[PDB]
Amino acid sequence: GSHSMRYFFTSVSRPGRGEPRFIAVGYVDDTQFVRFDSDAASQRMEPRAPWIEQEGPEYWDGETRKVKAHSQTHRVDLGTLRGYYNQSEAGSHTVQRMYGCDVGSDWRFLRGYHQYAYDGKDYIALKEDLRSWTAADMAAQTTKHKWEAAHVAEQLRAYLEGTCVEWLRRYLENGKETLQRTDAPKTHMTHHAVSDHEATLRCWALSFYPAEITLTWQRDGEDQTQDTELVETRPAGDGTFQKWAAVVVPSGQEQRYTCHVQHEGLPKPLTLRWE
Amino acid sequence: MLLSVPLLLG
Amino acid sequence: MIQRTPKIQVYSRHPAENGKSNFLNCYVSGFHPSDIEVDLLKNGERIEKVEHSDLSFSKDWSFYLLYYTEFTPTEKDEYACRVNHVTLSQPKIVKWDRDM
Repeated sequence: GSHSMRYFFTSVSRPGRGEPRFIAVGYVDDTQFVRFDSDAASQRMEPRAPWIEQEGPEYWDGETRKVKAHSQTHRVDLGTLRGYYNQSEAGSHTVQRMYGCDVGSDWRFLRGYHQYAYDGKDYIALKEDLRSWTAADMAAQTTKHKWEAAHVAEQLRAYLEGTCVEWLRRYLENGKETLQRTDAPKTHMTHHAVSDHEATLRCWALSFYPAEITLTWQRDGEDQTQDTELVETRPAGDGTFQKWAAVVVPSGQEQRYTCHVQHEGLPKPLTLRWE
Repeated sequence: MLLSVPLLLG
Repeated sequence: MIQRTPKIQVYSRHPAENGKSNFLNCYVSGFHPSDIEVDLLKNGERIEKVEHSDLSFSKDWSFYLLYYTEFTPTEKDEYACRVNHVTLSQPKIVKWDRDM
């Protein structure tokens, strides 16, 4: 159905310990495909997915070029902001930039993004209309005014609606077997004795892609949201994800509970039951 | 593919 | 400055069955700032060949990283994840429980 491409950049100053560390990563949906690490020995944008390895030196040199440029920009950005906020040269600080685009089920442009955060707090963001800016603090105002004057938005709009969506489609095609796949979750349930009248029923979802999933428990078909421990979807490390939901069941009441699993790769949602 | 629009906060 | 505590989950890639090769994972998420120390322990000792994913973050800007190492579980061996971050008084140690 729908798809997205995202680039995440993190610059952290090492006052007195060299130039700031810069990490850049690229994603298509839930699959990372590239990365750059300033502390790394190669100093090149590197492939992280199989489908991007055979792009060619023009692609790699071009991206390496541009990512290095992102590095140099963020380096100056750190200084700008320590200044904007009156901070000392001693402290370590963080700049985070994220830009990308969403395409719908029909593969046409849907949403564009471009925003920054300073020390984990929103700094500036390109609005949905891709014409205006949401400026956080007093400091961000300088930036907003500057960017409005220079007509940065229109330049960003062109990329998000053009190049971003165009290359996303290309990547989708290039890596059709991975990106255009869906792995349904492998489900199972575990029972663990707690006391003499209580047991934990845990519902598992393993080896699924993409990461979106709805795992819930019910008692007599009634919601049990507030009574369910539900962990954060986690990466198995091989490209798939995992997730579990559990309920503490009064002994003899197992039959009353049903686990429900919803996922893109399932032909129909699952209703699991301990019996 | 990465953005190519040169951008500095300040 | 904003400081968020890392959530921690220690688990294997595939269900753990003794004597078979697997990957022990320790996933840290929702933290800020980015410096964090994550160690995988075999019976208390530190494991040496441990790698991690490339630093990335969520919509809310908090970070996440996956630390991992190849391992072959046994009935005997105990595994754990020790994590340290500004938001933690002492290192936080979470044990690997097959059933989680």
